[PDB]
Amino acid sequence: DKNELVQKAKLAEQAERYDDMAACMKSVTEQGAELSNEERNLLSVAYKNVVGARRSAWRVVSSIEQKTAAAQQMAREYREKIETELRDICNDVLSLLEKFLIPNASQAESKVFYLKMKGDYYRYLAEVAAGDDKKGIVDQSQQAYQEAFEISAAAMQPTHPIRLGLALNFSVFYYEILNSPEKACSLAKTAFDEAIAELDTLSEESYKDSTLIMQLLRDNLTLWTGGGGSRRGTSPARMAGN
Amino acid sequence: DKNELVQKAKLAEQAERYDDMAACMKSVTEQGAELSNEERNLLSVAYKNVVGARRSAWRVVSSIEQAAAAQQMAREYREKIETELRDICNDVLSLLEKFLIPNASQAESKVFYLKMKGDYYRYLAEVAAGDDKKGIVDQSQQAYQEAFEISAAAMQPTHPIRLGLALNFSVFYYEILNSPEKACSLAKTAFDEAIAELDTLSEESYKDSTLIMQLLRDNLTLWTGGGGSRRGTSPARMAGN
Repeated sequence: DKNELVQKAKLAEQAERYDDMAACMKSVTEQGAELSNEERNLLSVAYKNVVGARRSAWRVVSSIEQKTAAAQQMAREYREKIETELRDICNDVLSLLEKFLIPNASQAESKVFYLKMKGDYYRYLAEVAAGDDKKGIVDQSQQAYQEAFEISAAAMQPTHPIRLGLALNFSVFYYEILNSPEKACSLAKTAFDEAIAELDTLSEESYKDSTLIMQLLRDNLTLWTGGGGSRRGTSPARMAGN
Repeated sequence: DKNELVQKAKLAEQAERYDDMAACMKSVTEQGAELSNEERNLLSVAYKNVVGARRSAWRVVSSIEQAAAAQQMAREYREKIETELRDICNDVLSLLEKFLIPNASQAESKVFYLKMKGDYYRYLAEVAAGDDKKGIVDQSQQAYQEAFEISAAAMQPTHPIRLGLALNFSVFYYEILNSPEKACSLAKTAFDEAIAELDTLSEESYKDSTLIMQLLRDNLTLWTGGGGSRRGTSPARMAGN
């Protein structure tokens, strides 16, 4: 039952049992009905955490590998184990998006959300890919983001958390996947300035959500222009509402 | 190979892959050789994190658990978490009974493992409710008492293991036995006996000891003075690398 799986997913989120949360939301998605905003946020949070554990572990192990021979081999083989899990996680999400979520999305908002998610999961694949395979992955990420960006540019107000979150993540893709920092800065700054210029369209209910992401844009711009900071930000999993 | 497993465990720790770390250290223990201090720390860290994820989730789900369908889902989720928690504790306790306690050739390692036995039965006592609770609590207390007597006879009051034992035994009295006076007494004595010999320590020994002495002091403050925060129990890595 759908309502039950959603309730179990919420409970799992509170317990920080993100594998359980992801299993619940994958089952919900596979029933083939369109997700509510709340259910999208549950799916997004679940997979962000499940993939994030591997992304974190990957950066640590990759760094250790580079720091150093038999030690270097162990670090390599452990990295590869983590990579296999990471690819499997990304493939699950991408399949859900291709098979169910994107083709059945009856609203532009949800379609943008999912096209952005497709860009994100291909981008996480691009973080670890090499050789002929990487080119294909990078092109998939870019195509998904570009389609999301065009739909959002005509459907959504500049203050819309999804539009902001997409701008943030697409900017990061330019910066670190394409190694295009000027383009990354231009995209982020444009999105920030358009939101400022159309603050009249930012509902009171959306203020907290939208301004959080405006802050992430600013902080990435501070980092990228030499004003300091920690690791660049990407979008929260829960961009708008509950 | 033991050296390889240990190197994999250290890598896992860096990655925060605690299931991997615990699998490595379980395999090491099962080869039947005594652990080094470093290996004990790896074992202890691995299982602290593996069980800890369940202890936190259990407290959240229990709290939420205070409509029929909703109540049942919460209960059944709690029970699933409890089953994982018991399975984790049973693995640890089995390793302790089969390999670590009977092979421990020094007082420090013997106390470390008897404390760990007390700890994992204590984690069982946090969730147990029925005929088996009495059994579980008695096992925790007996393991702690034996650790306490050995460490009182054989180890210096500044020893991070002796201090960590005092901390955890104090918490056992406070929250498992509902004996705050005794919990207080135990912690305060351990703190005071360590204060008297702090001048004797190296810089690195001072750091380790004072970290646990701070946890003792914080629990004493919390318990006598009041406060909302969660009491401290011992770090998994008490002394050294």
